[PDB]
Amino acid sequence: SAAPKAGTATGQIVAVIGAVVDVQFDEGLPPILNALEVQGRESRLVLEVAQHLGESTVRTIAMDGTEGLVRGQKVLDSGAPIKIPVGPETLGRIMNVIGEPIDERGPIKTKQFAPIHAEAPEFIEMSVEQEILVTGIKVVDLLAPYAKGGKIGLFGGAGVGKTVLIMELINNVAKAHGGYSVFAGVGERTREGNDLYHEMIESGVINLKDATSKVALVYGQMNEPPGARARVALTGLTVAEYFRDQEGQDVLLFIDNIFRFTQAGSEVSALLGRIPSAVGYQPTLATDMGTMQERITTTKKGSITSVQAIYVPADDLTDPAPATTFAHLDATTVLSRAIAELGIYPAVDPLDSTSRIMDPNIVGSEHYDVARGVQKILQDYKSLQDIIAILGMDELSEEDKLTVSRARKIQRFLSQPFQVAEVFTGHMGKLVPLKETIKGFQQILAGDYDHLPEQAFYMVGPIEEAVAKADKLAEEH
Amino acid sequence: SAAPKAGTATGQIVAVIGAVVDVQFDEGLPPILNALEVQGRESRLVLEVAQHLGESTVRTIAMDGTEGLVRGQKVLDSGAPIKIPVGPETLGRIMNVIGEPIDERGPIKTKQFAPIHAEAPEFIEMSVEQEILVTGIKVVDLLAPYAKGGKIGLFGGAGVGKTVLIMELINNVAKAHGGYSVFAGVGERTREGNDLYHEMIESGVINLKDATSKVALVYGQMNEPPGARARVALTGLTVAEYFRDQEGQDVLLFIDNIFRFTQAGSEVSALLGRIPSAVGYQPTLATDMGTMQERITTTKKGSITSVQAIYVPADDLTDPAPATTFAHLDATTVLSRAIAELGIYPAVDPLDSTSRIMDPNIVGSEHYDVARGVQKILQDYKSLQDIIAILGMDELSEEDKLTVSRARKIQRFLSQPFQVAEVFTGHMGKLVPLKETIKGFQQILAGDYDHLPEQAFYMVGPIEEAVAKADKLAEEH
Amino acid sequence: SSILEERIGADTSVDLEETGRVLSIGDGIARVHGLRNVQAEEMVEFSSGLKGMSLNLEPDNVGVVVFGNDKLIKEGDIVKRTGAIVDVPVGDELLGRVVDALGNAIDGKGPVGSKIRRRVGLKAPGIIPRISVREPMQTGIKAVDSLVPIGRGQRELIIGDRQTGKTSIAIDTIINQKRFNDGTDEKKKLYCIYVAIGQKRSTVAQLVKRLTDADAMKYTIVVSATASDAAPLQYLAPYSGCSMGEYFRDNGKHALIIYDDLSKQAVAYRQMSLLLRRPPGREAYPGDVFYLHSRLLERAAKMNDSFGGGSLTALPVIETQAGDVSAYIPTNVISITDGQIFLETELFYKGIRPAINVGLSVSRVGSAAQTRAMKQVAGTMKLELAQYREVAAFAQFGSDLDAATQQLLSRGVRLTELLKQGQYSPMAIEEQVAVIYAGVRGYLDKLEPSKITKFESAFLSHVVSQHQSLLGNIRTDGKISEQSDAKLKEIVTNFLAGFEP
Ligand SMILES: Nc1ncnc2c1ncn2[C@@H]1O[C@H](COP(=O)(O)OP(=O)(O)OP(=O)(O)O)[C@@H](O)[C@H]1O
Ligand SMILES: Nc1ncnc2c1ncn2[C@@H]1O[C@H](COP(=O)(O)OP(=O)(O)O)[C@@H](O)[C@H]1O
Ligand SMILES: Nc1ncnc2c1ncn2[C@@H]1O[C@H](COP(=O)(O)OP(=O)(O)O)[C@@H](O)[C@H]1O
Ligand SMILES: [Mg+2]
Repeated sequence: SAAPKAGTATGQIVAVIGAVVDVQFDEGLPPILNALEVQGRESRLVLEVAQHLGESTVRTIAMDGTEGLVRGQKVLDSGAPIKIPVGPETLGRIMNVIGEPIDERGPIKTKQFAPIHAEAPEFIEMSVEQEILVTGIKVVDLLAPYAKGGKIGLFGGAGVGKTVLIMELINNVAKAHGGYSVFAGVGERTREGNDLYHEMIESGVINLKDATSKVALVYGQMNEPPGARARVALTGLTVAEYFRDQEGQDVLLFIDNIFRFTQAGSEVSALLGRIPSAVGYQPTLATDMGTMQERITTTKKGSITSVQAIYVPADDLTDPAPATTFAHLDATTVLSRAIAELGIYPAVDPLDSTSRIMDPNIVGSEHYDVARGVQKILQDYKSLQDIIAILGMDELSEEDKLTVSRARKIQRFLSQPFQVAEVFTGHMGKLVPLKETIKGFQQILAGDYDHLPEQAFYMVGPIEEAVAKADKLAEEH
Repeated sequence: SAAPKAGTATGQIVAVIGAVVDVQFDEGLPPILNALEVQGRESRLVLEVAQHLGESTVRTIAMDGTEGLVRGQKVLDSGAPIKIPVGPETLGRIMNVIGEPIDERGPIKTKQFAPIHAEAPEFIEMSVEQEILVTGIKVVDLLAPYAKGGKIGLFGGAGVGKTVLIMELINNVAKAHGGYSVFAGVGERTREGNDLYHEMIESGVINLKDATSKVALVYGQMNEPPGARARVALTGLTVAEYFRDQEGQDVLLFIDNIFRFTQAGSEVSALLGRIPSAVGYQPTLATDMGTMQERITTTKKGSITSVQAIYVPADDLTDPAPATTFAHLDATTVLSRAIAELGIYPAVDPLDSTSRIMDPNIVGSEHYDVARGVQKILQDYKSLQDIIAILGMDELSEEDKLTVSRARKIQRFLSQPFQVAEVFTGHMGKLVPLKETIKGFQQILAGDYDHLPEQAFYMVGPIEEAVAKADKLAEEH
Repeated sequence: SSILEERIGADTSVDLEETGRVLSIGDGIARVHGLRNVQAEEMVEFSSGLKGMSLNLEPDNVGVVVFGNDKLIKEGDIVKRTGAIVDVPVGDELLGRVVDALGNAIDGKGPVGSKIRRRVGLKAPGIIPRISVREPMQTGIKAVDSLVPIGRGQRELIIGDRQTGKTSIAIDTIINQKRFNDGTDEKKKLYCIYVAIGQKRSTVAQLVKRLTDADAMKYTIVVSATASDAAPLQYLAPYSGCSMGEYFRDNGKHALIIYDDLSKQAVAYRQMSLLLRRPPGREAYPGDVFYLHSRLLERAAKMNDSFGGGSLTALPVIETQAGDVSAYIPTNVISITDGQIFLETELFYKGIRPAINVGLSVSRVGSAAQTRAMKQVAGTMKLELAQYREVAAFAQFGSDLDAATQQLLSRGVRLTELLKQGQYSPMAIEEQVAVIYAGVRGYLDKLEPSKITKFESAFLSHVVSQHQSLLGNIRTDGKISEQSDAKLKEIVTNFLAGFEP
């Protein structure tokens, strides 16, 4: 309802220091998490309360520039978390980290607005039902599978996958899928955020005319302070929710980096009066990546086939950032920079890309066996490639020299370039939902078909092309 | 002029804690940077003001032992930075970190004294004119060249180069050069400081009789607190300056370690009430190595062909100490400890020894080409020496086996032992200003002359000696 | 801000509402008293006539970052209000000049009293104002343009270890705008804003003068935050030049801004905060190390016709420590910018200059930048080298393998001598189309290399001496012609036997 007591819910800013504005209320102390309203402004300055410091004073985490703020400025107490307009009347449109229309097409006329801080689905809300969902992407689909209400997560540092694969999945998914779609870009580029808009126009997905828009655009990025990159992923989540719950539909949700919910803490913790930790971080990263990620899940009212992305600071998986997150992704894909060199794209690596839906009952006995066998051969492969033979193959032991043909070709078959990379060489955006994955790949490991001039089968996956390439690049006389 | 207000410029020491003495003035608060005078003393105790803490109290960085100081001792406010006697009437003499005569020959009768804290040369004071200056030292001269008003800098940890090369350059330079010379030893040994004196006597440079002294000796070293090692390099700099400016001459300036200006901060920062940083350091190292080094430069009134030395803590170039400094040296020479093993001396390494005066217009097209080609062959050399062949040369690929003769001999040709190392084996102090560098070295890379029994050409550079050594150590029958 | 008649100021300071008397001070973080109505960033005035901006408004002080060394700022100094968030000078006037980093000129060329300022705190536009990066920007560095094409309105990070070429490249990319800054097509122009952060003020005078030699300085604005300058100057500077170009990115016109050493600003940022006692995080960097280099770059955006059609391309320069490009700050900066040209000292001397590590670098924005010209030629170039990193590092020990494979390796060595751009002169895009194009269309190839450079130098003289038409076809059609291909073919083929008996 948002209404205070019969006393001032107005607080006079007592201290501004970067992304933190301490406020002091004399007749109405406003709760942790409450979205506040800076008066004296020339725009919208909501400061989210964060602590209750005493001496009748809160401590808010500022949602936008704190520029020109003044020690004494009146802060307005609303009476509820930052609540965004949730509904159909916000699809196709673009919303910033508060519910303000950023795509410029004016007011978001809505029946109501949901709070961005809500109690997650309880334990008897959950649903074990793990129904499959094909993406038609070699490793990403066959190797480490996905699933309805599942959780995707890609792991690479700066530019190796993530945004690209999120657009890729958008292709193989976002375009064709019942129900709606959401995309909360957190932290990342404004460029991609714009193109993505326009691409979503050029392809209908976002239609400015009729009312045939299935996606919703919640944004909060880089040119902004941390208090906004912190909650943006929340709004794009407060969005997928209402579509599932109050409008029982199987939404999806694209978060261009969900751990941007953490950089926000790496920028607001210590400046809130906290004692640092892992690399500096916060005594919270856990509950954080926790409390939030424990929202984009299914329930006995609807499903959320969410999709996220997690950055890899200093190229260190050893960072409690991509790591702590692992335990949330119902599919893994740690893309190697050391792989990018090799061209192998997507850079999904043959070890650190797990899953919680890869049993012979859903993915397959044959397929999961060859997967195991792919990685098996791949493991002793990782060793042989260096250990024993020492770089240079050939040597002896055709058993592993077999690996040099099998595993090698395997890496290739899995290096699906796909549509999203069209801007570098306009190459055959290979895909196809399984279909003829049978026979082809199976052949390799057993030895069937495998033997064609190594790199002759590099930039293509489907075995059929081996002979269909042998003509392109031949050898004999 | 140095004179206070019509009120006490006397402050009573309120707190001594090691190299920091807080003082408290009641009727004359003395500015940041002001050199102060401890009364009640049995010598000279100048405490340089550093902060203005409030409660009418400064905070000075003590210039010498704080021993026996007492909470209440009167501190005298002079009215100006630590100002040393600058002039001709200080050449040949030896000055400590305040202008006190340390060579013992009594008063430094001078017309005036310059402040050690002065506004550096502005942007329209600068001069692009980069006129060459030969040192006659293989790598150090040919490879990474020098220049008038340039900036030398050597990078090695404890004992690999630096002091030695500073004496070396002193030989090839200091002795013969128009104008004057200065040597501010910072931090480093008192031994070297004494010998250097005496050597400067034995060779005339410093003449105690006539008045034929071209050098000036400003010292502030190890047996002292950090507040002195901090400014000593400044005085030896306040010295080179007045010779260039007010006495328009092309001075030089030898700083036995200029980053000793930084260890001083690593010893006084946090104890001044600062929050640590890189390895602990200071929120200043930057502006420090900055503000100061932005003094030993030329101008539209005179040039300073300065020479400095920068230590490599923990043998880590990765330390923001040798590093941050790089961007100041108009010539690089990171001497490798891993090189010392190999004997290669000076230990100037084939990659990390750059320059800002190595273009074919000043150093040469031929020479810069062979330099590039020396390092080129040297790079794939660094790889081959291990990668591919695996330690043991021979193998195959005479292309790189050529490198094993070329690059190897190259390393030797550049391993100029020179005069300064006379105390280990009295070896041929090779040098010579270019002269016959033509033909000789050029031959190697192309293949001309190269082939003589590897190490047969180790402790000598000039190719002529290859055959001139083949007799010393022969092989055949 | 004003004072009274009765001597030196008379009435002002009397009220801690609009003024404030310094409490403490040291290491340029004047903890000023009073200043009640100060805003959270309104740059203030000390008694010693010195600037500083109120950065930490607090219950019983304002904690100001002092602009420029301490000496004069002292416990009691009266502080005055300049009610205006961190703003600086801008306009066309600043063209052909060099100033510090707060506005005012330095190069003793007199005043540049501007009448159109520009705050630095501006927010990046957005999804809507920005359109698509089209209408590239020619550097003139063959290896760059053809290989790694830069688009207009985008951030292209140029990373490189000490002494690798990060500034020559940026000095050639700026120098190239020569012909256009007096040519016909006004839209085919470019104004540059060269910023320097850290650098010795003589390295900066090496550039101002050097550029001046090619008259480049005539159509460029250069600004400095050189070592002397207290850490804040070295901090406010990028955000100053950003507002320089924004005149152009908001007025049809366009700009090329070079942020020289954001990493050096990295070294120079952590300072200002630590001294403010804002809890340090990773390697000292104040937590918002992101918002430091994001907030900025996010301003060099492409402008749509409905918003201007202008632009601002920004290449942030970064210090590579031995080769690691993934260090905190570099990650921070490569996790934003689109396209990062890596410069490797490790290569350099080998002749491999500019030395760009394909695989650990990209144009990112895609084929959009590279005009039909490069999309006709360069389309193969970069990715040819991508996987090639293997065979180039494998052929050195190859034997009983794919005999003919030699081709894919041969397309590397020969091509190399042409891909290694390096000189104080840019090669116009239609010239790039002359030489490099000849390579992709395997014609030179087989010939024993080395003399290739003789081609990339002579071919040009050969062109302007007897082939002025060909290039014009680029200025007519705007691609390599079926006809012109035949002709260039008839010229490069002759060069095979041009040194072949
Ligand atoms: N095109 C080129 N080809 C070969 N060498 C070059 C070229 N351009 C410049 N050099 C030289 O190589 C070095 C690289 O330029 P520059 O010195 O500015 O590099 P940087 O990476 O910016 O580092 P820093 O300026 O701190 O030294 C210089 O000595 C420069 O003059
Ligand atoms: N499908 C792909 N195929 C090949 N290379 C790719 C692909 N996607 C990205 N890359 C490479 O990665 C670089 C940037 O990584 P990208 O995936 O776009 O980063 P992110 O998605 O984290 O924003 C590209 O510019 C390109 O070299
Ligand atoms: N010219 C030289 N030739 C060979 N070895 C040298 C030379 N100069 C120094 N060394 C070696 O380095 C050791 C100490 O390093 P030195 O250069 O004297 O240290 P620094 O100059 O930093 O004080 C010597 O005792 C010796 O082994
Ligand atoms: Mg440079």
